[PDB]
Amino acid sequence: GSVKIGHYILGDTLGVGTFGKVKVGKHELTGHKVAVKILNRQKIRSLDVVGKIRREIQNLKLFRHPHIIKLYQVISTPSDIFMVMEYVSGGELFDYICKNGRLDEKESRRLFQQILSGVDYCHRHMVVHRDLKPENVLLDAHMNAKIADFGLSNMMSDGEFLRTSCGSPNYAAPEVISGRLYAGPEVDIWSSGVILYALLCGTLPFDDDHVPTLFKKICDGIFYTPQYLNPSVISLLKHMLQVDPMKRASIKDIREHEWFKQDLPKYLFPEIDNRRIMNEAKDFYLATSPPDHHLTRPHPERVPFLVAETRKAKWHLGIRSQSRPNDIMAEVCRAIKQLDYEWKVVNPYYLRVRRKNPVTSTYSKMSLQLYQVDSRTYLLDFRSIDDGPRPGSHTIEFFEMCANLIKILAQ
Amino acid sequence: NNSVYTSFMKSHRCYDLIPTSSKLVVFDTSLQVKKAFFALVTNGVRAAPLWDSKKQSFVGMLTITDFINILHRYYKSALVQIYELEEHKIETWREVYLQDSFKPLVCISPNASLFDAVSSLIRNKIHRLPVIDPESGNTLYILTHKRILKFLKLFITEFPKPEFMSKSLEELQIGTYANIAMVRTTTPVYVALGIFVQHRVSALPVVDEKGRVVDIYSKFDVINLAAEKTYNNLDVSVTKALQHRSHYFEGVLKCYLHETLETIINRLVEAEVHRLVVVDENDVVKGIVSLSDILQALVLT
Amino acid sequence: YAFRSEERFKSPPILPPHLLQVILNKDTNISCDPALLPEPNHVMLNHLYALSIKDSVMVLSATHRYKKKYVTTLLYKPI
Ligand SMILES: Nc1ncnc2c1ncn2[C@@H]1O[C@H](COP(=O)(O)O)[C@@H](O)[C@H]1O
Ligand SMILES: Nc1ncnc2c1ncn2[C@@H]1O[C@H](COP(=O)(O)O)[C@@H](O)[C@H]1O
Ligand SMILES: Nc1ncnc2c1ncn2[C@@H]1O[C@H](COP(=O)(O)O)[C@@H](O)[C@H]1O
Repeated sequence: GSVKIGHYILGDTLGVGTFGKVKVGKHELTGHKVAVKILNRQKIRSLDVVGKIRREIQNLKLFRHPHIIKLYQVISTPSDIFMVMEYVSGGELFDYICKNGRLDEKESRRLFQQILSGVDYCHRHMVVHRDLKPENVLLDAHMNAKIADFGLSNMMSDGEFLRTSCGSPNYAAPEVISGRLYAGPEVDIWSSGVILYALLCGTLPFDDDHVPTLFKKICDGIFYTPQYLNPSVISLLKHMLQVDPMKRASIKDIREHEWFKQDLPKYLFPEIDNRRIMNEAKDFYLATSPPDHHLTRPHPERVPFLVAETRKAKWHLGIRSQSRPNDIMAEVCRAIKQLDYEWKVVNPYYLRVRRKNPVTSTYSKMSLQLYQVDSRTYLLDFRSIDDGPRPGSHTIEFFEMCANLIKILAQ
Repeated sequence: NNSVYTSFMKSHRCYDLIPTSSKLVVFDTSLQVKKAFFALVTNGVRAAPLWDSKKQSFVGMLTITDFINILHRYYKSALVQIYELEEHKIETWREVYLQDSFKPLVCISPNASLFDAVSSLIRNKIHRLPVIDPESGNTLYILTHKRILKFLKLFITEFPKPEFMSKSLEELQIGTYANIAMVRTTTPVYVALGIFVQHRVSALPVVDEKGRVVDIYSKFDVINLAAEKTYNNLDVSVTKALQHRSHYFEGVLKCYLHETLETIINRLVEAEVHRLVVVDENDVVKGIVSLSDILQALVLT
Repeated sequence: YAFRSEERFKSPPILPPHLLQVILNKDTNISCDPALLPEPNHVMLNHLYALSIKDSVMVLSATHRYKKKYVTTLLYKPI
């Protein structure tokens, strides 16, 4: 016989993929073409992630984007898990670049815009596609852009960062190659930068035959710039590929850039009605950074403080100079000094404490992680929680809970 | 006349009113009043929700009005005493404030309609209505008469518009012309607070010998005394107190009786003030139209 | 150019740069409502920000998020 999932019969294999190999489906009746990713249960049972796979399928499910490979349905069985996806011909962009040599402006601009909207879509949905390669992005019949493999992707959490580092050497951000904590939008921006570079020079901006010298090249923001293009794409790339994650460009920064604006359709970014729209998103909803500039009318309630001004020194959290293990121990004694109890998770410097409300039956938790600021000093972080009528406040209870703990740690 | 503005408020929750990202400070009832008021000018906010550590709940609100009351209440002379205020504490002052009258904190769920909010503002006669999520119990944003008017004109559409607003102010009889609480330019800032405590008015337009409006002293203007730490001297003129911003403001926002209601609301949400003083050719006082008047001219009409 | 590379296990983890950027020390425009702040990064949201206590009152704050909104709640509590 022949293997088939639902009305889709399997067939010729497309590739190896991240986990399982992918093959082409064909509708028994109509004959439509889809791409199914075959992940063998036996192969995914060996490695142990019981939440990573759950959230993966969860995220790609809701996603609908022209440049994001759209997950249709997921068919399951004790043998292996399947995912049917939109099939497109023209292979990976890596095959397109190499075969076509070096793309020009009028072209690269088109494609880069497309890909950047897909990742913007992802980031807006609180997910980060960590491994972004021209080898991971396909092209349809019309030679558009399609982001493909979400395997290495992860879902972003509030107040949470991402430890793990994975993937090939070249597209990995200067921070993830150094195995440091990241938010995840920036690691895509850097990964998108090196993609924009390959779409121009045909060669990777950071490439070496052996590591870490590739990482050493990546950590250093120096990279070859061909006479090939104008200085605008360079100002973009250098600000995008910046070694400092704080000095890097955000998804907003690229949108505002000049070279990125030219010949860019409206559909990609979901945005007299232009001035009227200002007010809808203007000073009313959010605060604008200081605009050297024309004098503007300050809000009446903001002037009296201001007219009399022209200090404010607010810190991070409790920060001492003691040793890593010698610190937490001097802390936990105070954590147990009160009624509050502590169950510490994986890291010895990471603790999760929670206590019952003294007035009511409510209970608020939190998270304390000990970081290292430099050679001579360490820092303790305080983070709130979540769970899923009341005479008390979850936000305030968090403060009082911390304040009481901090009181004993200081005086 | 209620076909549109009245329905609109019932069809939109206070949620849409809340800024994307805002800032709010809350004081403990155990905190000293002196430190509290200074915190108000440093953070920019004119209102803070009062939190009780023992009751573990929100007992009430703290506005500039409080600073006005306690200033007029305990005062001896500009030069003789910095005494009463310093030691006094938030809960201790609430005790002598509630000694006369008992009025618990009012609040509205962010899921409640905008019509419920505008009701709680007129019914309770209050400018600060905190929105608190009943599920979490956390105060989100402090609703304001200004915040609503802005939201109203900005969000409301073009279509149902053509009829009632066009009618002029003089003919609509909106706002109080009967007794106007005002201060001279030479009147001490103390007696200004004395009028602020007697009448629940939120501002006192200043006048010269001719009765013309050369400036305005708002309940918010007095917080500057705490900002500049000049609150010790209450013997100064309101003109002397408003002399700090005198090099900044354009003039006194106002309107005319024969002007359309429409033209008034626009100029009002754009200037982002709480009221306008209607006048004549001589710029002499006629009456006062505040946001409370406009809001009360909507809910029923 | 394959394959997939390594990770760093040296502990304690180094303090991420994002957290050191506080929205309360940033300065907004001059014309906006004073109670307004820019849209905060989702990573720094649940974290607590304590102000140096130069006063006998401990003042600490954090930026908590609503369903679509964000709020920075500052609390002044004496020692
Ligand atoms: N929502 C409220 N809860 C408790 N007290 C309030 C509230 N609103 C106003 N007040 C009191 O009224 C004064 C503020 O008035 P106003 O400036 O008009 O909002 C202060 O003295 C407060 O104690
Ligand atoms: N300076 C004033 N003198 C007399 N009445 C006033 C004055 N300002 C406002 N009002 C009235 O008080 C209400 C507005 O109060 P408020 O929202 O606190 O400014 C309206 O009904 C006005 O008619
Ligand atoms: N009708 C007005 N004309 C001129 N300035 C005003 C007027 N109303 C309010 N202000 C200013 O705005 C502040 C008071 O705002 P509010 O608490 O909303 O009435 C003060 O700094 C006043 O100087």
